[PDB]
Amino acid sequence: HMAALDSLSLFTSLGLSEQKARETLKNSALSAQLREAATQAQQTLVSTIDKATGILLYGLASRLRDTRRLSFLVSYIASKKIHTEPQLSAALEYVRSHPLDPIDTVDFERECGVGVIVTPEQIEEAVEAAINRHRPQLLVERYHFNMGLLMGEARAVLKWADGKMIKNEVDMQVLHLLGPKLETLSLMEQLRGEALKFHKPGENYKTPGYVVTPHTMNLLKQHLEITGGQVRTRFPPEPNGILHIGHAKAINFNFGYAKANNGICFLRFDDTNPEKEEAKFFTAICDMVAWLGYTPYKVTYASDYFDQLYAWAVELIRRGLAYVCHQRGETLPSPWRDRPMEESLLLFEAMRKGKFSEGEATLRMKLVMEDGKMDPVAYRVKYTPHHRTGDKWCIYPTYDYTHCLCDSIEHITHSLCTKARRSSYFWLCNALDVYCPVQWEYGRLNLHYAVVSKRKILQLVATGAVRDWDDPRLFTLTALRRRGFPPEAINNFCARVGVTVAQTTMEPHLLEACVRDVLNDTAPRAMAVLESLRVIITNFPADIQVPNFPADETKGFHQVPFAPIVFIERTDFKEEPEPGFKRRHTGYVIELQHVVKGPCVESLEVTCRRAPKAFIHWVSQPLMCEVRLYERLFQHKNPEDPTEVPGGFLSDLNLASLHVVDAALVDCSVALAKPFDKFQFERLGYFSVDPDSHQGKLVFNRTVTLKED
Repeated sequence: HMAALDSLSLFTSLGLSEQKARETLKNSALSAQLREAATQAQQTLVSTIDKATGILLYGLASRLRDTRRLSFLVSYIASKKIHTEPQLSAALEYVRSHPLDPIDTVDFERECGVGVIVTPEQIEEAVEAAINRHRPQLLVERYHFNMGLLMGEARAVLKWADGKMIKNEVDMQVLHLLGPKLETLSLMEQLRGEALKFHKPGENYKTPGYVVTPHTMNLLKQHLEITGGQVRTRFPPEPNGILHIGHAKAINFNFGYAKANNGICFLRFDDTNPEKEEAKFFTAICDMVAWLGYTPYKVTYASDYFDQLYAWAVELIRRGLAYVCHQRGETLPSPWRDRPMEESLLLFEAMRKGKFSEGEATLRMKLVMEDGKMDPVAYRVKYTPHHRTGDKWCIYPTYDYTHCLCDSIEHITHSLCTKARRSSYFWLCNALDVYCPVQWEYGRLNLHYAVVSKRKILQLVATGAVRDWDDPRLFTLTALRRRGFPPEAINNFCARVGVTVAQTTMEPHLLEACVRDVLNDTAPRAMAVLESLRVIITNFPADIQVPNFPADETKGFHQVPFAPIVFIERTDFKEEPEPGFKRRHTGYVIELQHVVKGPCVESLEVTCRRAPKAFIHWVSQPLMCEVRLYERLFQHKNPEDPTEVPGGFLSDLNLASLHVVDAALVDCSVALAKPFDKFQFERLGYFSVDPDSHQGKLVFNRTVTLKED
């Protein structure tokens, strides 16, 4: 096939510049082995040879002096067992070193790092390391610093990593530090930029609605100097907000899109409005971010940008596109929108110097919107002290104004939100000739039987309907963690639906379907029961082996008490042995050799057995501990917002609520357990160490059953 080419044609098809191919075909001997090397390779390779694989054969051909060994080494570069330059340079040694004719495969493979895989984190941290080690010098010489050292020290740690991959990590991490030089399926295949038809960075000008102004090209030029063409996303919650399961699509999209595309995601707190701080929720937001597996590249506040927003707001006024208004709240046309410009500067200053009462004056943009709204407000006057900038500001930018220009300041590439007013986004940035991000709207998400407004929720916790806001029948993220859901479950959940055109409301049992698939492989098994009666064998002989989990005993086994006086549930031989029942899950069938009674069924007696009625759960020498039982909080497992028109979202409080099993009987393995540990309690359900457990007192939470009707 390929062995049929003119060499100049053959060489270029292996990935050599035409320049270096003219070079090479002057070399009769090199050129000879390169054709022979490629011939062999092709015969193994089948699908025409990749260029990258070609540069490997070219090195091989041009350095192998042994040449008894060519047919050998080529086999290792056809199957891409050798596929990096230091691997190739490794084998080039091993073969120069051993002229021994028969070469050990395993000695060879191991000393070239064949099965050896190197990870982006591993390189990231190697470079990180080198940077820190030089940070002072780096900061001062800026781009004059010899970047060679970094790749050196980086290479020093990672013997078998791609040289280009290391450069690109260096190049990136340096630009972060220096700044600019001024001279279903799986989720991160689902979130590949290519699999969404989202623009490559810098190429905003290919998206629907994007306005190309006369600066847009020089603006995108500057943009790429700042960002190295990297994807940048942001996730912008309220510092006092309360994340629910909706926000899981938000988190997974924004951090995950960045992850799947080698990018970064800023946790940008929206603190434009001045409030007193409640650290309860604030830490719980960073926590929940963490909990689902994501780490913000940087954590930032909108208040960080107040100076910048104000400067830009002043430009708006000068540019005739914004004015100071004296209309109040609650759309009537404003008497002031054509007031002279110098009149607006004067008044915006006065606003800033705190000369107007809250709402006596406002800055608005001079504009009518796609949906008819006139002159949206940019700045409001607020005198409540602000948690970060203190009392420095008494005027504040509005949410719409802000997170559009914050995106621009942070040089966001993909600005992802929930449906909208996108031509009004674009308007602002083009108004100031600043860089202009691309906005994509994805579909909202709200589950049935779920009410999540922080006000509506702090209503329940302030009646006793729920214990606190991590109460396991709330669908807040912090509650589902407490309830017992594992992170991966929620992530895999969005990996079942999670596209843009959703606006899909969803039934709760559909998620717990995922929680089972995850706990059935991760949660270990122990025996216990709630309404537990005491029973005795006839007379056995005076510690059994309960495995890790049934479907594979390849983990371990926990010892569990084997002696007289074991316990079991109700829902058993209840004297009147009606139709539909059965006889243990370990030991014997325990011949029921004697029955008892009460005034009730006070207790029972049995007999041993060995070597078939059924198998139930049991606990010999058990531990005493609480187990909380939860039921779907609302009567209507559909919206409690009056689509049903119950005329009250608080009437729908379904008096089912929580059934407390007090200290009941449980196994021995569940003793070293710390909070947020998950278990399958044989033949009951899935339970999780509640945060209030400790060695002294143990408490558990019922996550979900093992099927439905």
